[PDB]
Amino acid sequence: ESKKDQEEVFEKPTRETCQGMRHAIYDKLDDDGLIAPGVRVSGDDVIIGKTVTLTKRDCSTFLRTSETGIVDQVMVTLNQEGYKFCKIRVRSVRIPQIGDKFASRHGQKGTCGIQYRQEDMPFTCEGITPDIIINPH
Amino acid sequence: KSMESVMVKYDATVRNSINQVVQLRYGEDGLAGESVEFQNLATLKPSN
Amino acid sequence: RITTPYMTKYERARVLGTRALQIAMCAPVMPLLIAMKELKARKIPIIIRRYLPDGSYEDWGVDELIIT
Amino acid sequence: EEDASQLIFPKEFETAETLLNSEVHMLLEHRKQQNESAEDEQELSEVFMKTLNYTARFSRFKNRETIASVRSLLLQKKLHKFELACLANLCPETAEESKALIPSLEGRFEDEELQQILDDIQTKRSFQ
Amino acid sequence: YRHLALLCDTMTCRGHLMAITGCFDLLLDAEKCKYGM
Amino acid sequence: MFYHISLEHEILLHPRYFLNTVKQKLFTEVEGTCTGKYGFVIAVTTIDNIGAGVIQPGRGFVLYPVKYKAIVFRPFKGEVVDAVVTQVNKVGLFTEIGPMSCFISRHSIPSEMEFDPNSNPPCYKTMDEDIVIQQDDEIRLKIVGTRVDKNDIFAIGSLMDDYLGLV
Amino acid sequence: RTVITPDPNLSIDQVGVPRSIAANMTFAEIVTPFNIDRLQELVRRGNSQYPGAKYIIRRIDLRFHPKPSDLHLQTGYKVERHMCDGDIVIFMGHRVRILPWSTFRLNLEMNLHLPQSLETRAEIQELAMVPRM
Repeated sequence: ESKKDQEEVFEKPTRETCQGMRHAIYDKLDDDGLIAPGVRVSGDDVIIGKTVTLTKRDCSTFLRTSETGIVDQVMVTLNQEGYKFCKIRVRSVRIPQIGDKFASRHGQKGTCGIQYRQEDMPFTCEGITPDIIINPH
Repeated sequence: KSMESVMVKYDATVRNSINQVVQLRYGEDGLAGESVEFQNLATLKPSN
Repeated sequence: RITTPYMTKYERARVLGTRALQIAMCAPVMPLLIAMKELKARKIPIIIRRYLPDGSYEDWGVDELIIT
Repeated sequence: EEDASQLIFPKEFETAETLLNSEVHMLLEHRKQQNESAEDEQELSEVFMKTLNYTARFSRFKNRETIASVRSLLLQKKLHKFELACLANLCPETAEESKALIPSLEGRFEDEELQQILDDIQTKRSFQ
Repeated sequence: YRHLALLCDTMTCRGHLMAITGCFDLLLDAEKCKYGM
Repeated sequence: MFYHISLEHEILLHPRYFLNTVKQKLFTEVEGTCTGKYGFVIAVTTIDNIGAGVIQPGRGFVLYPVKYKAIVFRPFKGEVVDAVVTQVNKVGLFTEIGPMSCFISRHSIPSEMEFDPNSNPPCYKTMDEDIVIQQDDEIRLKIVGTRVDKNDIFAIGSLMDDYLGLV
Repeated sequence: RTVITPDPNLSIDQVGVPRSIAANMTFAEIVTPFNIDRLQELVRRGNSQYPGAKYIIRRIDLRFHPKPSDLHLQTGYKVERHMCDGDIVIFMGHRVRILPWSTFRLNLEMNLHLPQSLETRAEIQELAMVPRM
């Protein structure tokens, strides 16, 4: 937040009083314009509803990359100068899909080709089915 | 960028952007690149 | 008559690339697989205009020519 | 720079020929002959319709050789075709009125040649 | 060898060595186009 | 003015109609254009050649360069033509030389012929009451310059020389 | 733009584009008597499901407020569907088979460019398919 004189404050934009914005629904925003932790944000919905006061212009800060995680923590402090501040930590798990890159301690970085089943992974004489098969070559 | 537009025109000469003749027949006999093999002659090599 | 009596592979890209275009645009049939059959049965209403590097040209039709 | 009495007719206009209101009259009805064939067709332009009435009233000659002979007696003439438009549609009957309706005839052919040949045109006019 | 006789023949075209740093057309055949449904 | 000359033009066929189709789309398109190079287009009499149909690179439109004879109608500077009386005003006169209209400006209007509101069409008259302009008369007017308006040309009629006025 | 991953069960001139990527690209199709009875399903679904279309060049943005007065489709129009199988994309020229994850499978990153006409498609087909080079 920076007051300057066009200044801006944390708030909640109603759709038909603030200017240009997408169809990012403002359900998740609270009474003052911050998301409380424990509210699952989807791809591209408003997390901080900041408005340069002009009628007013619109300066939302979208969730980039459309990851669909969970907002985990919000702190509200002052800056160096005396202006209110906020940091937000949107967490997401990431299950290892096809693609995510693995490597041992012995060079030879590799991908993940296909994910088989315990059903299908070749079993030993004693019911061991290895987690990972690397190429001989 | 040296051979950016050296082509084979319908004379089967070898011509380019500045429309000058590079070669009169393409590759010294007109034959094409990817339809030849290695063969031997057997009149050159043996004795008299 | 100094041009080659066959069809070069660049004509066949531009014959069938355009003959299938007009058949897509509501023409009389004589889209891509339609024009493959017409060339290999030799029924196409296109005359190829081959220039020469002097400035001249020679106008060939497909039935005058040996297709691949 | 150009003017039709200054006679700047370029090479885009040098091959041209004036047409009478009667020479247009024998041809637009040949245009309508192609319209009466393939009947109940989408009709001709309204500019043609305004031209249809402009070649209707002002037909200064009627018979097929009458339109031709006045053209051919003036094709024997060495005066310009634009100045001829006046000689057979505007029709001065005297050489003085010919020099008055066309005041760009100065420094040119004689009065008697501009009188006698125009009075030959006045003999064969299709009056009605 | 055909890829060596073109590097050797674009430098030495102009008599001295230097460093470095669709022809056809189509026509619609209307006589064939009259017949054919 | 009528002149029968050569004209060069090309027709853009859509592939819905794949010779005689071309000739009847020809008379639709470019009969009646306002060209500063040749004028109005009256009619086409003769057609030289049905040219070779060149397919454009892409977009499927074949194109036929067709050469043809046609009657032009251009306004020409310095042109006295008899026209038809249609409207008379102290501002001017709006008369058609066939299909092409014309204007007669106040600098060229005679100050002798005064305005005549006595006839049921407004006109100019004399004090002799024998020369009174009626409907469908012949007026002589020079074409002094082409003033093109709404992408259409009306001529500038002049009445300041020999016989320029009423017949 | 995403990873390539190996996959020996595709005939060489094939690529596996996943459904989060082929549902953004378009191949603008022009209506024939063939597809006019086929594409109306793909107009009807819209942008909600995967086999749908974005634009109808009659230019109606058919992704929100569908307006069923303007679901007309006669020949000559241009419809911009998302993707299907069998279509041709550029590196050589692959062919889209759909294998649902997040990686471009091809029988041995890269972007993906898609041509937009039935002429420059067949230039790739008879000159630059993956077997042809």
